[PDB]
Amino acid sequence: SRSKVSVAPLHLESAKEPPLNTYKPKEPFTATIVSVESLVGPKAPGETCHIVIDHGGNVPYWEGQSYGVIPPGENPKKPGAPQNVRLYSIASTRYGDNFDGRTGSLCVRRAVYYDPETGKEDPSKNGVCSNFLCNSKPGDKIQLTGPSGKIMLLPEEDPNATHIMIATGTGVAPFRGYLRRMFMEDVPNYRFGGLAWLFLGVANSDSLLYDEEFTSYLKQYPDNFRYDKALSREQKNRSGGKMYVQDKIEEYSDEIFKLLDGGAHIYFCGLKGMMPGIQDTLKKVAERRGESWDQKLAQLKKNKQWHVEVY
Ligand SMILES: Cc1cc2nc3c(=O)[nH]c(=O)nc-3n(C[C@H](O)[C@H](O)[C@H](O)COP(=O)(O)OP(=O)(O)OC[C@H]3O[C@@H](n4cnc5c(N)ncnc54)[C@H](O)[C@@H]3O)c2cc1C
Repeated sequence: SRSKVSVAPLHLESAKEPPLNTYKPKEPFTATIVSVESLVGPKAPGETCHIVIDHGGNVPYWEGQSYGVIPPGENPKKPGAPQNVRLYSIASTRYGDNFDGRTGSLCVRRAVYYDPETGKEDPSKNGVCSNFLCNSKPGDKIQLTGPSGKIMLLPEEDPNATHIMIATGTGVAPFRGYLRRMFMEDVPNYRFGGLAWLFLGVANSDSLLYDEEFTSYLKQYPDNFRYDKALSREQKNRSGGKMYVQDKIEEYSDEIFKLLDGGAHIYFCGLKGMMPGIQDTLKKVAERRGESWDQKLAQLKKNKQWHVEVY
């Protein structure tokens, strides 16, 4: 038959620039929720849900962009005004999880408030949008704006490029969309033959997102995909205790450096807190090799190989 899944409609490949701000906060598009499911097991430190939204083909986007969601209610402190937009990286390709160009998906972590001292939850302090999203049911309506963002657009000019993707938590979102486009979908004008390497840091095994899907690519494209995970509460003492994404990158430092020197693109997405550890690690690796990380970084920025979207 063939292994790549047919997608439609192919005219979504014809746009020359990505859509931007098609819908704005004062006049959002009203979309409809198709499904909401929890992505994590019982031991995860909090729920992360996968939400499929039907935009009916009216809010097209490119991989790596974000949708804005305006939760219902009035702005806590903007009397008579609407809630502010919250941005969520789109976790699906432009054809979406049903391969028909009508839906987009979000990967949303519930922001729950607990009294540090008493460990007591206080729902009045919970994050509004994230809980509204993971509480949704099929048929509920959502106000969408966007799409927004250009930083995380996938450079496709070289179908054989190297892409090293580093995520923590929900930062995996854009990468699920890149990888389906590279490996799962039958897109005639984009036939990937390079190397895609995904590093994913989470709390533990039960907190892994889309692991089954990424694991499958290992078995189908052993020569074009690599996947490494770091569980911060279930793995390895390196040069200090427990496992973070930086530790894994350290483990493969020579390869990574080699790839970066050859033109690889490198991407970071997820919680902003992941950045300092990573940068300390890269500096230390460079130093061991007798290189200046500062200079290398300036070069990667100049050549446009460095892509970061953290929040
Ligand atoms: C480009 C971009 C991409 C993003 N992509 C994703 C993504 O893919 N997935 C995702 O899950 N998130 C993503 N985010 C984050 C997302 O936009 C929201 O910031 C996040 O979901 C929390 O919004 P919320 O409305 O739930 O919380 P808000 O209601 O905005 O509250 C923010 C925080 O304040 C805490 N808080 C609220 N009130 C109080 C109080 N009174 N006292 C103490 N603490 C309080 C809340 O519990 C919460 O943690 C992204 C952000 C950006 C900028």
